[PDB]
Amino acid sequence: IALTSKNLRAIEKVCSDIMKGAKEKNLNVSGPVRLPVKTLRITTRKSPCGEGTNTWDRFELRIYKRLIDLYSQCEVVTQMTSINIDPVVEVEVIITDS
Amino acid sequence: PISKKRKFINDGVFQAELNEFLARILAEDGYSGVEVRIRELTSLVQKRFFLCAMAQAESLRYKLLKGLAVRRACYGVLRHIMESGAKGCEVIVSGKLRAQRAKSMKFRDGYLISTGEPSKRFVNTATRSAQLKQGVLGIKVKIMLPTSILPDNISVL
Amino acid sequence: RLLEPVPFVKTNNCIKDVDADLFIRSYATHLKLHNKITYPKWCTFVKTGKGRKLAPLNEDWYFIRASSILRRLYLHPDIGVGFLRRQFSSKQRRGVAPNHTSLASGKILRSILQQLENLGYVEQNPKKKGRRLTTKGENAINNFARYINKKVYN
Amino acid sequence: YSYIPKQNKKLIYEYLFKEGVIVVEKDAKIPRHPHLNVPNLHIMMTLKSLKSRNYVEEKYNWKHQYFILNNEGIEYLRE
Amino acid sequence: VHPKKYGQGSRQCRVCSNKHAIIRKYNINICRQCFRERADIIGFKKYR
Amino acid sequence: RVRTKTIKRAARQIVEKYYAKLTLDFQINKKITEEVAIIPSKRMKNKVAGFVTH
Amino acid sequence: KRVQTFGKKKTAVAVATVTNGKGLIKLNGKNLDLVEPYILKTKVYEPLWLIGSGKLKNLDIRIRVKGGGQTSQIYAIRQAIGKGIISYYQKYVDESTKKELKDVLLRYDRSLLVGDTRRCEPKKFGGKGARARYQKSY
RNA sequence: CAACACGGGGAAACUCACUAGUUUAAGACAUUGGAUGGUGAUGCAUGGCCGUUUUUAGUUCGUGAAUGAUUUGUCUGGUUAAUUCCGAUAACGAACGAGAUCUUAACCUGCUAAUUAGCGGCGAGUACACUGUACUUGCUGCUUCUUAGAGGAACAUUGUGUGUCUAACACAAGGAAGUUUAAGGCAACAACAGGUCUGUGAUGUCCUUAGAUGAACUAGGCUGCACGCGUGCUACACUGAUAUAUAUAACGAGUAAAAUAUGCUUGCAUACUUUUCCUCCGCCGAAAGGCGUAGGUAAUCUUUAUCAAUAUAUAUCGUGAUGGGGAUAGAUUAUUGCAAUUAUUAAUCUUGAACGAGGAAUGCCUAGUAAGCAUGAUUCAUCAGAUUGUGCUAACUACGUC
Repeated sequence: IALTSKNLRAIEKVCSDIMKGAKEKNLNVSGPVRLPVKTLRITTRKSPCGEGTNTWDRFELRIYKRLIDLYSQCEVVTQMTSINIDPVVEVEVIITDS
Repeated sequence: PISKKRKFINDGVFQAELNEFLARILAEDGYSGVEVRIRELTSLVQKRFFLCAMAQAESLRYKLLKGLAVRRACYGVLRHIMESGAKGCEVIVSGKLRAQRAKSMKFRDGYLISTGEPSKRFVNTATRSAQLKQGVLGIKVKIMLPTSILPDNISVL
Repeated sequence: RLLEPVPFVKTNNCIKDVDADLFIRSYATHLKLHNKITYPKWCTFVKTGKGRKLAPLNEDWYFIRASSILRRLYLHPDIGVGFLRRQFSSKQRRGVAPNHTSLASGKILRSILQQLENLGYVEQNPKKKGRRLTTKGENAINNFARYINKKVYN
Repeated sequence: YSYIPKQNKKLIYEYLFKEGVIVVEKDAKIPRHPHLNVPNLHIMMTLKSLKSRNYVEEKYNWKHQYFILNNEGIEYLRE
Repeated sequence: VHPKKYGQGSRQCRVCSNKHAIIRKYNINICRQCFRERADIIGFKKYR
Repeated sequence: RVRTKTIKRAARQIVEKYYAKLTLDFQINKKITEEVAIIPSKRMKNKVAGFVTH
Repeated sequence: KRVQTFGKKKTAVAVATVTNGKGLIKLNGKNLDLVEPYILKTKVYEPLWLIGSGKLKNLDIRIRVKGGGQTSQIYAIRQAIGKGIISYYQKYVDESTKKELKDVLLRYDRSLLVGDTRRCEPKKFGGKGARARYQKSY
């Protein structure tokens, strides 16, 4: 199960909750793998008309990807993930062996 | 499908477009952000896809439009913010002030920090353009509210 | 320098025993002796990069380039044409502008690669993409490596 | 010729009446429109006429107009 | 009318329809003068 | 180097209400200061621990 | 069987893997010989000579180096060799002997034991360099 | 200063506000009034946003006290990154700024973790010569390296000098780090008639609004050249060029039109399938490039456990404007685009200028910096001698003073 957000706190919170949830229904999980951070990097001149000093600032929109994965049937993992979510975290499920 | 970088930025643009649209309409009570009177707003948004600083600033610009004297109006708005539990507030009105030479007037009370991450986290700001017949006046309201944890204490019983 | 009093145990069997340049020049001389390859035609009029603006000056160059290709093949068995172009890449003088990188001549590289495939010392893998050496190619390189290793030793 | 776009005008009024709101691009330079068959020029001209006669209220944002239909326009179209 | 599926007149700011200074990075079509207003609400943070 | 009024303010409150708690060692004073006072940053808490040790 | 230690200058990182063996030393796909510049070869032979090769012939060494350029990599390799010698002598030989050995190395220099602290200062607007500016004029 | 590679303003058209000219209603509302649009006039009417003042260290209030403006606090002195602290002190108590504070990078995790990262383990070969070394194909206990979270770690620690012996400084030792560990982000009080109404559906007034100063179309122009100044690039060579060879890196970035088919006379009419951004790979092309197709919504494929160039090695010049140098010019075949001509851009051959180390002047810089060498991104239908990042090669010289 892959968890994406641009909200740092919300992805972090949900990860601990889904792990806690997994042990409740005693599922076999691999420990959460935090995937390389993707940044939307914008280098902007501060002056709006470009007059005066050559002032530049670097803006970052940093998107968080994380993976936790499970050896289970599809039905338990999909039902548990579907109930446990918080709205700003975008979740995708990945199918696994019996 | 599209990349995560594209997806989240397009979401950001949509959120931005909605927020500026909401802010232009805004009257009685502050807008709530995206859902992830109301009938009309919902219907427009579905069609497209198929106390606080901004409120106080908007209230103040409304009083200015009503033609009231600046000192009484600004103090009243500042007072309501301080009284309702702000630990600082700063209000600036820039432009004519019904004169032929432009000027500004600042009305600040409380501590009103400008520095470090407590300022960025806990100071909320709003800018409003007030149209008269001599042109346009700029209102800036800034409210400090740290009331997560407070910036300065030595924390002993 | 040419003979060294090393503080460690060398392998004495493979391409990392021998100096890369000495291997390339010696093996190229062996390839010429053998009569393994020919230019052909169009390859007579080359320059390795566009900005070189001279023929390769050391006269034994074609066999050297071929030999250099064979050493890289032993190192990486996943190689294709673009890898050779980048490997042999250099800077290109832009005149009244700073230098920038420019890929080596691709037809001569393709010609050597294909000709070696036809002569059986390299083999295209279409699944798990790229030319590798054949075991016969590897054995010949290892035999030459042992021969050179013997020559440095005595 | 200039043309008078009576069929388009009537269709736009029907669309307006049914919905009670309309969300469209302000510009008329581009012809093709994606949410209804009629080109953008027809919609812009008709909305301008409706705005002056005040059957519709504009809110506006980023070259979209955000028009809400008043009660008087509902009464006119029905009969 | 003249072909504009390429070149300067094919593109303009989403916010204000500017004919110059458009940031096309990450394919959002906003001019820098607009962008500094909205970058916080779009999501961007600054550090350097 | 030098230490500010806030660092001094916390240190001054210490000793006044915790005179006999302190010891010569800096690490134990760091623990005592952390136990007595909630200081939000490690750098700031270490600085206060340092000044209390001074 | 096997112990691992490392070296780090600038971008470069060299991990050195020290196994029980017979005196082979490797650098990724290469023998230790194939450094190329005589000066920088001599720098990585240096700690081997300061201990003596008759104290190193019961172990085989393979090193894996990623990042940086040649001069930075050779210092990372020398650190990795230093720490490699030391980790074998702590894990297989004798901790007191390892401290004695570490002292000899350390007196010679601290550079193999503790890596270079230098790291790049990032470019700013208004000049090619970090602090340096394009020419001012009047 | 704080103009002059500045207007993110790298202009064939579009662009453009200009010039030569051509069009149009998209003129709401009730002939006509009336207004709607305007990179029009006005930044010395203005809003916003930014530059400066000033990135140094400054500013203010409450109460008390000293015709009044005012002053004190907010200071003889010590000390400091610093109105930082001590200390004295008609003041005592504050608030802002400073500092603290946010993002990296530095060190340490017998803790947190293994996917789309590695390692071992083990089957299978090919070499070496083994009850081990080297190299590739098949399967699957470790987490050091790769990634990314939480948490630790420096406080002037200890010693010794100097110091109100306080605040604190100096030296040595310890230590990953001792200057606040290094770099940014951050940006008071109050201004300037600083810049921008050529970004805005921010905007007053004034102009304009039908042989329009609006929208749009066709050329031409923004770059022409007796001449003057900025800023960069390339050079002026043997500590080098020339030809071969060895070594190696980090940041990135990667969704309404084309093709194919049918009916009619290149053109017209219609359908339908996918082309669309990165390019591996395989053939063909000196070279540019062409054709065939694969993998990629991305730690996975392009491609980055290897993508670079100076370095450095062997050769060739043997020092002579020289084979340094590539101005200036001619013939080409390509690539993008409707259009390439005022060399668009590209390569091949040829053409082979100045420049002999730079006056008066003046720039930047103290440690991975300065300098040299590259290279990603931005504009982009098309293009770096630009800007902005990123790496590598790794100096000198004080280490202070007015």
